[PDB]
Amino acid sequence: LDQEKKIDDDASAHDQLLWAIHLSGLDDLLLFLASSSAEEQWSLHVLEIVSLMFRDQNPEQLAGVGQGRLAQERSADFAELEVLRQREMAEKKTRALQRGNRHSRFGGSYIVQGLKSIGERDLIFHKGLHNLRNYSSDLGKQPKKVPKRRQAARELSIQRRSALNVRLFLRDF
Amino acid sequence: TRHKIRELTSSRIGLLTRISGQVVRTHPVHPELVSGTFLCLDCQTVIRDVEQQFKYTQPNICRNPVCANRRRFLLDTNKSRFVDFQKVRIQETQAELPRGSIPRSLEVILRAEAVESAQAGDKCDFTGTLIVVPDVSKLSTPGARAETETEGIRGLRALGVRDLSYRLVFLACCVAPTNPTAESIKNQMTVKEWEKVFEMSQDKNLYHNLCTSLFPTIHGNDEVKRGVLLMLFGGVPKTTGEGTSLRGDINVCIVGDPSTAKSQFLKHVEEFSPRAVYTSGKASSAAGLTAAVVRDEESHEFVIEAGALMLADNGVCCIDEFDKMDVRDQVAIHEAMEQQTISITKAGVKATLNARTSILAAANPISGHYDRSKSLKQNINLSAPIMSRFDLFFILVDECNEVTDYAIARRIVDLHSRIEVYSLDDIRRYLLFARQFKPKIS
Amino acid sequence: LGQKLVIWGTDVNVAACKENFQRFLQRFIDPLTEPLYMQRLGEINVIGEPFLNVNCEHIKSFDKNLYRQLISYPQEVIPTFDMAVNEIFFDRYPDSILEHQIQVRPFNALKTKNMRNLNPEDIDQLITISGMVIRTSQLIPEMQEAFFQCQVCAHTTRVEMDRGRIAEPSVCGRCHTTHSMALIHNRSLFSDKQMIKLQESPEDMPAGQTPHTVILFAHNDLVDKVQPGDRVNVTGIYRAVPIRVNPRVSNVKSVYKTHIDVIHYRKTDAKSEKRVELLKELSRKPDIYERLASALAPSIYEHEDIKKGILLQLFGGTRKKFRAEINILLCGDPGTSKSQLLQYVYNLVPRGQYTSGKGSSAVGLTAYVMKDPETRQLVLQTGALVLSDNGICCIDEFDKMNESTRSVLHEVMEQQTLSIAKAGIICQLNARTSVLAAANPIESQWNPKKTTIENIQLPHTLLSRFDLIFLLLDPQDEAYDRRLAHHLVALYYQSEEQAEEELLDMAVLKDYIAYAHSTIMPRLSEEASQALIEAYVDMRKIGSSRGMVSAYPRQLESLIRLAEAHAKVRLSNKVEAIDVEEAKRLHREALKQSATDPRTGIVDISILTTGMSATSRKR
DNA sequence: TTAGAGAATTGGAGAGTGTGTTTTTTTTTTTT
DNA sequence: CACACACTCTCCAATTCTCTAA
Ligand SMILES: [Zn+2]
Ligand SMILES: [Zn+2]
Repeated sequence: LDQEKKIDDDASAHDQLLWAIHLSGLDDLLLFLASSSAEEQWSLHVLEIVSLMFRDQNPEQLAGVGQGRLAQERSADFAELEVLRQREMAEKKTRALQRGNRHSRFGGSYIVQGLKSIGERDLIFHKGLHNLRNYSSDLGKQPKKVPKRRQAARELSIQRRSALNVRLFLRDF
Repeated sequence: TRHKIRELTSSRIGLLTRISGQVVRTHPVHPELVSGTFLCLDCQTVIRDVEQQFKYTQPNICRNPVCANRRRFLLDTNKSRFVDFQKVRIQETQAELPRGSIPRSLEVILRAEAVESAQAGDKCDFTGTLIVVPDVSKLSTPGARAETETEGIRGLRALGVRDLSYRLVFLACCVAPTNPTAESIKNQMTVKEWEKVFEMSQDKNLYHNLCTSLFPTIHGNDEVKRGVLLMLFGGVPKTTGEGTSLRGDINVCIVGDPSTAKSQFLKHVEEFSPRAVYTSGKASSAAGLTAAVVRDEESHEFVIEAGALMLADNGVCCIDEFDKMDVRDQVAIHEAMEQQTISITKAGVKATLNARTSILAAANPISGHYDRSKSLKQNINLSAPIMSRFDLFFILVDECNEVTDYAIARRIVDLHSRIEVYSLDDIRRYLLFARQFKPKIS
Repeated sequence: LGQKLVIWGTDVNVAACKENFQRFLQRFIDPLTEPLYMQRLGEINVIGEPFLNVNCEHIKSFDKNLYRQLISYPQEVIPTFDMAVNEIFFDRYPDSILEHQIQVRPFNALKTKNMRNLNPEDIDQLITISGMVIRTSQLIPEMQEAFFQCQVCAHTTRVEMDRGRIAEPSVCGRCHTTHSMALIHNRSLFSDKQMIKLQESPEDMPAGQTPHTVILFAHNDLVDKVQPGDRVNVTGIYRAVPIRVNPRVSNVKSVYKTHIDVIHYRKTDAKSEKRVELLKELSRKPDIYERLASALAPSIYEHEDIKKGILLQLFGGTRKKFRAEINILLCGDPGTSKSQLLQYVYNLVPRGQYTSGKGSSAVGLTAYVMKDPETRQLVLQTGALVLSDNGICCIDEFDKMNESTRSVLHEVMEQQTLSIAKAGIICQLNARTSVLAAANPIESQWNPKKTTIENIQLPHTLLSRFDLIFLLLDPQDEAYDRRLAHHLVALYYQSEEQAEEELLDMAVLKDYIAYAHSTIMPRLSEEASQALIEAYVDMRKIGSSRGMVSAYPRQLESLIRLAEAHAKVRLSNKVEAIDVEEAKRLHREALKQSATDPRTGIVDISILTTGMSATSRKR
């Protein structure tokens, strides 16, 4: 997936392989092997072939791929881009209002009289009133380096769809 | 939307933007590493598609997941990918420059197919994005060390204890002009243009039609119009068996009183034709009609400033006030007119420069008025070697005729009121088409 | 919490300061009626600008202590005032939208200090100083938010600038690889910044001292508002910063470099249908042509036709080679009125320029290429003829320009372009400039034994390009001297009422010329065409005597230009016989002044070639 | 069955080491 | 040179493995 770094429904190598299987008609032979009672020793192998055919897909999305899905997904992509962009703009404005409208080196320091520092004296704050408006006592800190044996597990896959023609073929299969 | 150079604020960073500007300097084309392919020196795995930003960056972890190496890498130049790269200095175009202000300059960077399409002096529209470029001299990396008035940022590991400044650069993805061979002609000529040039070729008395169309403001002087039209069409240049050239361009001189239409002919020719040059006999630069040698303080070294004939190479040079040259130009004109070259041999430069040019000279006779009792040789001061260069001499004399004066006044006035056989674009297309023919001699 | 905040080691409470400034905004109705700054915050809603200018005098008059706190502690107080203004701008007009938080910009109207007397006790105070800008740097991009991305796993994060430094992440939160977060420069966020070097005004200097200078820094939305050569009262914070001894070492010099963190500029030397109807009514006034020609140059005496020609030049002909720019030459002794007239008239038009024909000119006539000193890159510095592409270029001491300047000016006047092939640049710059010239005699005095071309020693190739040539020598008449002396005495006794009348005339003259340029486009009438043809044929019929040439067609084109200019003066939009007869009159008078051989009077060959017949018949 | 105390293994913070850091004369071409 | 990069080397201690009591 460094080289197959491919977008939502661009045909991956696996998609092209499945489409080649469809065009060659070997899917019909796999169906014959699974449906026929005469050669059931190959049923385990054919199960393995089918399990390797379906890897990106999940059944709930696959069963709903009607013939008119392409136009729907065009409009859905435009809507998703619109909401993503609006969300990013909102996040940008929250960050912009968090910091001040003066430049970074515009100095000035404050004392919060009612708030003890880690010592006995009151805390001296340097990042401006706009950072004090929503004050947090970990603004300047970095995260901790959790060790390797303590780190949480992560997802081995992300849901790129296969190409729509391949999705139609897989639904029919 | 087209933005001015003044509007390229930091708020424009990263946005698609269009600007207009005049190119000042163009640097050499270089290969720029877009993405490196690297070899890990202690497990021999290759890492592909290593993106670069600005400092040359080798990868910071090995692609082999169990490998501990983070510094010992070797670039594979043969399997790495490069793009053609050029940077050009532009400045504010003449229309955009504010009053009483220094011209603001900008570094544009061109890539891939755009790396030589714009040259210095051209007014060009650039489309691309304003980007920020770091002071790469301040950044140390595993690939390469640092190479060391404002403050700049601080705190990066790669930056060390130094501080990083920034500068604005316009990364141009496209460039075009702001106002715009036989294979090229055959491809460019559309069916209407083919029919037009064919009809013109079969046009009977195309001679007089083109004379009238090309010189409508001129009254009379049909012979001079015909001669200058033949100058535009020109002869066939040839090369002898011994590699020595034979001149194909003709040269035309028009002597007349300062009160006549000699300058009008030159102005019409230079307005009409492409690649042509207008100049006076006196030079508006150290170089004149021919090249001159000048120091530049960038090296304190001699180079050649080009003259009008070289700028008019493979074209037409209209030379008004032809009788009042400097001696340097007047002597070098001997070689340029016939041999179609200018052979400079001075300190720091030896060069045989090309001047394959047709010359349209305009001259003033001695004492202003052309004296018919005197010969033309007695009327002008041009030496006999110079006079032998010209293929045609034409004389314009200001007659005192009442009807001619009324006709001249009427032509000027009614032409000036009219502004609000063939168009000049049609004549341009036909002339460019016709100049590809090389007539034999029966 | 706001009430707990106090400026560091200062005992000034931030919440009290904010509420006091809100009270100032609420109550200040009396600059000499809604509050003035709430009126401005009503205006800002539709104007859309992100700033509110406020006067420190008003703050001081409202509350001495608030003004003192502002002056003493601007670094904390001005952000507090910004918060106050942004609270008020949503207390009033709560549904408004603005792209940026409002920045308050306090200023005192006059200087509080002069830059020679700045002291370390003034560090971090709010001050304002007067000065002239010497240089203005490129727009510096200054970072305000650093965007980091993991090289391994593409995880991204954003970190604010602390005090110019960056808190680099050191480990990626989504994959725990150390030293894997890389700064993506173009995904980071930047503000505008610019350096301005300010010199004290000449009048403020001590006797014979060289200028002091101070460095200014102007940030986002206030960045490019000043140019070199202008004058400003600039308000800002007097900062002092350390400078490192070497770029690779963090040791700093004990002596701190100082600069002005700019908050406000105020330029001090830069300065409708009612205008349209006033100009339209004035165009119908009787002898409006003489009225405008008399309004030109009130300090100059009696030069009626010269001023009339200058007026027609300033109006110009009809644009559409069809050069509409009228060329004028003034000719006379040194020290006479022509130089004063040029220095007056160049500032009377937009796009105008003034320069000397000598090598001491600040902006030369020829284009050239130079290394821009602040960056040491090539820049194409165009000349005055090119910078005045649609205006008047006033060339003083015209006569003694060198031969290269003569050639390039011939090129500009004939072709209306300037070609340059200097340093790899090859281009043909536009120059549709109206050349106005002032030429001296070669010797100290005019020589009536000789004509203009022989006295001034300029070529006919340049003199024939001029539409009109005028003589500015004064008569030797005692009546003329007495009238001139009375006029000069009146100039000495010029007072405020005459000054206001002259400035009113100047304002309406500028507006009239600009409007005529903007809307009027004269075109030929049939009687104009007949009159022009008749004029050229008549002035050519003079050549029947002596077999000489008495005119040439460029004279006709000059008359066309002058007639169109006169039609534009009276806003006719159609040029007719009244304009053509005035053009003929002024043109004939110009030739009478300039082309007069002393032995025979006016003769046209003097302009065509040097050495008229009475001179050339020596041989 | 679930949770706390003693022992074992490995991350990395810190110390040490090595390396890196205008102004004058003479010529040449062209400007007057 | 004395003040910064880059690398090696040392021991401290942070977290897990295994045995035991509640
Ligand atoms: Zn490796
Ligand atoms: Zn990561």
